Amino acid sequence: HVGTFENITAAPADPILGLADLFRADERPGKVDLGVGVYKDETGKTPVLTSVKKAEQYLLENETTKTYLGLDGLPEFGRCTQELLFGKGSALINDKRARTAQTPGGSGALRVAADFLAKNTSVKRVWVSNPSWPNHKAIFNSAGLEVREYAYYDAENHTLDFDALINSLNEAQAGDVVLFHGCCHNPTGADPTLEQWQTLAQLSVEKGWLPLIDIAYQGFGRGLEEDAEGLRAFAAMHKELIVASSCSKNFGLYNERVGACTLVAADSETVDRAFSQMKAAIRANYSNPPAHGASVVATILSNDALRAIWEQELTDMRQRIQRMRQLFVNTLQEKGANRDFSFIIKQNGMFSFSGLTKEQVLRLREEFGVYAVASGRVNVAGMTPDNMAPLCEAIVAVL
Amino acid sequence: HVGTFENITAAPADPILGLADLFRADERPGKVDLGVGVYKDETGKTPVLTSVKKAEQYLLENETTKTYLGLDGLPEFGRCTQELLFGKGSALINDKRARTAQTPGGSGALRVAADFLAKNTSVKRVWVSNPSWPNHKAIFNSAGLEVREYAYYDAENHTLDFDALINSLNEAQAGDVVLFHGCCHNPTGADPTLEQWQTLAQLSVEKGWLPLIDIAYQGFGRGLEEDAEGLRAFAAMHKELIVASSCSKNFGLYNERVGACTLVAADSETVDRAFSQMKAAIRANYSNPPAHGASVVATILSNDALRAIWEQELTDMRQRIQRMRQLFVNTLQEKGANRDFSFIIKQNGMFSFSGLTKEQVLRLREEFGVYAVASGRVNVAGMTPDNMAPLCEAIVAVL
Repeated sequence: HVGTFENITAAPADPILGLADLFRADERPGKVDLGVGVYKDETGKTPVLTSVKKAEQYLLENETTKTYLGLDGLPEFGRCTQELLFGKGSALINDKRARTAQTPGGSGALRVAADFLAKNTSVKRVWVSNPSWPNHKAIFNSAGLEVREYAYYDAENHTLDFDALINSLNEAQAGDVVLFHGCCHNPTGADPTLEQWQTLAQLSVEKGWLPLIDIAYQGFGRGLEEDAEGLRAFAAMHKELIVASSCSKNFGLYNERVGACTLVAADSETVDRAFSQMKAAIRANYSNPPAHGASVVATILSNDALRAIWEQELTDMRQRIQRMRQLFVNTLQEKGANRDFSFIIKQNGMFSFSGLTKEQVLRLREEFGVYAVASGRVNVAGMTPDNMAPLCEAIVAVL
Repeated sequence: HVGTFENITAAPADPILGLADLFRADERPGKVDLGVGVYKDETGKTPVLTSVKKAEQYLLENETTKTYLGLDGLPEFGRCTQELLFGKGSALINDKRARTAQTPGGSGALRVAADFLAKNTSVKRVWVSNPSWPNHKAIFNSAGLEVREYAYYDAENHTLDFDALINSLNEAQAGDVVLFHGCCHNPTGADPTLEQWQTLAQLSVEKGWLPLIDIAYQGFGRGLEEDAEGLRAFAAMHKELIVASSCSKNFGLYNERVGACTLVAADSETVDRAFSQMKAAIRANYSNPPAHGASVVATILSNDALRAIWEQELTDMRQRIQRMRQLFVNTLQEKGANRDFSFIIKQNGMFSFSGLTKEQVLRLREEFGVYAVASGRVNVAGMTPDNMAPLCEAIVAVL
């Protein structure tokens, strides 16, 4: 009997992982990694938030059991998530039109959403932005859903090409899913204005798309409430919505896998039937979600003083990111960049497309020890007042 | 446009949940819940282990980041898992034939296995015991794999009907997966002897089955090393294996979702190829596993003092269960049960089929506040010295 595994073809190697290895082995003292995928503070660390440490001590001191949570996780975490997303006092919440399952990260929410749709609806196609967040295609394809891309970013001119966006969406059919990033578009940082969100929401009602909002950076854009405006514009207009949310970045809980899939339907009965089937999708997967991270979030948000410490931490991160965005543009100019990079100050979150070609990216690594990903995506949280000048000199030298 | 969710049908009611509802609204003081799915101590609680609390204190003091780990999770947790399963000095480990991905529970492991097999192999069917763990079917079916049942338990006579077992497996084709519970068969508590494990392993090699060992109770049967005998008998004989393991029960870490999927192939290069595609299955699912629980486990297993504490805790749980099994049988006898329940003393782990009819189970609930599931499965960890007499009196009354 030949082995069942004997003829398996290896998955292609992950280029970013190979880059990370190369960086680790790089002995040049001037190296800088702009290709990283998480937040980093001014010292180049990704620390545990003090609010999180305090919450963890509280749990250490007060938790008396690890017995299984239900399929939908910690109820208080679901309530806190819904309040963050829709606002406390939302008619949506009051009308009991929303149900939330705590999931292993926003990624887990996306997969749960995909399995639920594939098994319980006629959805056959999910639309994502160009450029896309690479993991979306893998997740949706895995449930048998086709993924198509709509027009979004004008890379030559560094804008969200809104007219191209809405025209390209004419190809989306009633009952297709259309996925939008809630704020801090990953990887461009280019977000719809509120007026644009309202136009998209109206169009979605007219065409009959089911909107899916991926929101993993609430609070990194302009603020907690402002970053939810687009989601809330959709929520005001639609009978139905799916939200895949994450606390990986805004609570710095990446590896604890804390997020949620929220369903919204026309009425309480409908969301309840749908939610019963989403629970079935969970039962066939990882069964119930990991408690530690969600418990931390609930513990922070439920307590006035702790919540205050966390919101200041979040504000700190957002403002450091905005500072590096401004310092990057100003230093490029100072170093005599032969181009305008103002689009950087107009973009939200830690990621932007630098507009560098793959050849310039390669040159940046080999010659200058400045690491970005092949697409030219840079993480501005990889920048500091101390590494900014040489990094920008390098970029100018490559233009 | 009409809604995507409107025509969704409500999932069938979850009887277990409904029984838990009933139990909670039951205001009677003599209640006894034998239907629970977790360990309970002599006071009826499911405590956090002392070794776990100590480990969590240490992580609170020491952790400086929660940034993402790789798709396979924490390397040290993977190694500690492999040691537990295969033993120190395993030729298989020495030959670099195994790879382990940390997963959200044994459930996550089983789903990761299913997706990996469906996408990368010609496996069409997974064989499971009659009866088996309730969630197996949904998990494997979700990945597109047919689930078939093999003969296992003789309910009238309370035995593992081994001849029926091996004859029923003649129907399993080369390349099919055959799933065995590693120890403490859930829900019968009836396990193969070592000799029967060896016979099964030989048949498997001759027939060309791919064995999958589902092990969630290592340490609850006879002891850590003893409970691995069956898995190791398969390991000795096979070029290929899959193990889905769980720390939910032996570490009391249920809600932290800590388990693993381990692949074994003929050699290192082959398992590398296979494991790379397993990682791809993870990436399309929840992306990376939850750190807290696995970190706790690695912390405990890597420290001699802590490990000794945990082992004593595990021994205490195993022995409380064995003692309740013995007390149950002895108390039924002296309460004049019209039947022999001696089979209970021989069985491994917290579950057995009581052999009670659904009429008797209903009557136990309605008249006596004694709760079991419809199948008559009981969890002996729901029994205590203080509740044993009234419990056995009720059972006797319904016989």
